[PDB]
Amino acid sequence: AYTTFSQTKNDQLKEPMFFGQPVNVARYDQQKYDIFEKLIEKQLSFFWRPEEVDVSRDRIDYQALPEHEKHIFISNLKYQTLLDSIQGRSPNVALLPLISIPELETWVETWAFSETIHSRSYTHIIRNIVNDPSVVFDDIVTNEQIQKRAEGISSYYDELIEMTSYWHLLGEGTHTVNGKTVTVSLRELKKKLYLCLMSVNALEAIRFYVSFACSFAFAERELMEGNAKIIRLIARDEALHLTGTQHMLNLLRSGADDPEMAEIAEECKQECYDLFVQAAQQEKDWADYLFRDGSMIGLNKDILCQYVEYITNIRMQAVGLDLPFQTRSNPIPWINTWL
Amino acid sequence: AYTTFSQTKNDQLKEPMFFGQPVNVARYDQQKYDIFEKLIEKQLSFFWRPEEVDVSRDRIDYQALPEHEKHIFISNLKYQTLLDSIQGRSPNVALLPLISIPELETWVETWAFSETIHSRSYTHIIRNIVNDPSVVFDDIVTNEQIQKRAEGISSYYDELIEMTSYWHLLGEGTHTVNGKTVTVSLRELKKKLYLCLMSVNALEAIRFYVSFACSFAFAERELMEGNAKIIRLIARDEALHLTGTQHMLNLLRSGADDPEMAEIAEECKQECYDLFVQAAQQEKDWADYLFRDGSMIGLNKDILCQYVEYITNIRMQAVGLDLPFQTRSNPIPWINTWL
Ligand SMILES: [Fe+3]
Ligand SMILES: [Fe+3]
Ligand SMILES: [Fe+3]
Ligand SMILES: [Fe+3]
Repeated sequence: AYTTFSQTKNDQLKEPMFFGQPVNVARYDQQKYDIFEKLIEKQLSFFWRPEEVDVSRDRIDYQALPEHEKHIFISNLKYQTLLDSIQGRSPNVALLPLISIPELETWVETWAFSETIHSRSYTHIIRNIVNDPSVVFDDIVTNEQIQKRAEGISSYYDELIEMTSYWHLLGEGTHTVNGKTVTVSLRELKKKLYLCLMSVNALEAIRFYVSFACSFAFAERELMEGNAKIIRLIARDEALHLTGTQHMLNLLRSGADDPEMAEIAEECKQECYDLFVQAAQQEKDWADYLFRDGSMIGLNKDILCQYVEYITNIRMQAVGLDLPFQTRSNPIPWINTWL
Repeated sequence: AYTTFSQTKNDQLKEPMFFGQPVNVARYDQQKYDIFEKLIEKQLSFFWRPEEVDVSRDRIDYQALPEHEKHIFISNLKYQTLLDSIQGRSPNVALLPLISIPELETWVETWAFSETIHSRSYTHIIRNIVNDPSVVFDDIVTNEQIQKRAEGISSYYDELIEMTSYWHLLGEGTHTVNGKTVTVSLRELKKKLYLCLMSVNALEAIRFYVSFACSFAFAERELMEGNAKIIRLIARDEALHLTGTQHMLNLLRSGADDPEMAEIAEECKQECYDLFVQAAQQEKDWADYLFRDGSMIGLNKDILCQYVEYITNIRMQAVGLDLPFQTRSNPIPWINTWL
């Protein structure tokens, strides 16, 4: 069913965002949703290379950090690398096969490209602060606390792609596979898409900004400044990324794109809320691991958990969800200088 | 079977290029094949925006062209747009799911990103030379001569992806689907990959350079100079693209990556040769359409067909194939100024 160039001459302005006729001609003179066009332009205007940031000073800082402050910084840096390793590949393998409008197709691909620059910047930092980078990269796969968030986040992607395959190959209806019962449903497939986008919105808008705060806390003490300068560029990119998933969710929810999405977006509003909750608690439990051996000036388990609730409320309000925590003010306002 | 983050701690240096364990951690301190790393760096170093090229002068040239010279330029520009519309999305949807080494995964994604810039540049040109861009973009889908090359090139992609889905969901062996006989084979799946890469190598290394010559022929007469300046940047990118598919083919063929690929690369050497032949003839027949209503100073059906054979020999020699045409010198040496 899927084609890398659909031969039908369709009006791309009336196609839905997802599950419509796959995009054939890539044109940029017209947009159904002009937000994705200007996200492309903003992201292109922000193009930066990791190597233009001097991280050479961060080796001295890192060796001077006490062992627990090393553990805080390295554990936070490894989580960032795991996160954008998944964000490097997943938007292309998962969203691209489903897009039916050209402006969104290009943004998803530009979005994923920006994540490879983020991934390369993490290598740049690691190479310049530790003696053996292999130890860092290998722990990312074999860290018990890291594998928890890793397999949960990827499942929203994998379940979408595996069901994408059943749909492109069979279509709707109940099918038989070696005697097994396979019932492919379009509503169930787009149910897995909406949830996936909700998960990715929490990843970029909530989980990553927890790490930014941890990275800038070192910057506030005038430590790991090369690292912080890079995170400043990552953060400015992340703002575009969460904005994109925000409009995608709101447009599908409003029924203007797909009216069938409106009913599905309400039917799964509970599990969307519950997803953001589990993500927030997972980040709280992560702070217990970060400060397992102690804390540092400007950041501890308590202060960070307040920033989790603070940012979680904001992001959930922008996607039309109810707030799960007390409406409180910013516990670390110094972070706004870096954003 | 596919996962956006494989949880096994594997030595990414010993993984094959394709069909191995999917990449988990994205690291850039080490490379199995360092060619893909330096292709990433070169492509990043070439980053350019379509809008920094002044095409405003090309509207006057285009309106001054006689009707057949309009037809030559517009037909060539539409083919370029069709070509890079497919190259915008296909490398991500088709190759990325199969890559098992991080340096190749990122290059495929950077490669596809550069193609979106190419696609955006074609819109930039079209917007500035014609009154109604819709007529141009709509003909790309509904052009009898364009649909010929369109459905042929995409088939190498689509057949690979559709079989990718059967393999990730079932694995090797014979399966039953609603009573139908489905026999998934790993050798057959990687047979469709090698051929696909051969097709994409001809696309970028042979078909596109036929269009470059047509575009620079206007530049030689001092016409459509904004257009030509952009094609200069496209061409410099295309050289990296064909180089990447060249190493991918040679490495698989040599058996150093996958020894099983070596035997398959020889077993399908005939259909690889035949594929490059059909592509060359398709480009020749295209020149009959380009110069259907007449020719122009510096380029006609005869001269272009000589450049087809000339470039086809070179590209086939670099992928270890036999030469199908007479070994002759460059018929349009002025093109080297633009490359
Ligand atoms: Fe990122
Ligand atoms: Fe991001
Ligand atoms: Fe291109
Ligand atoms: Fe290319």
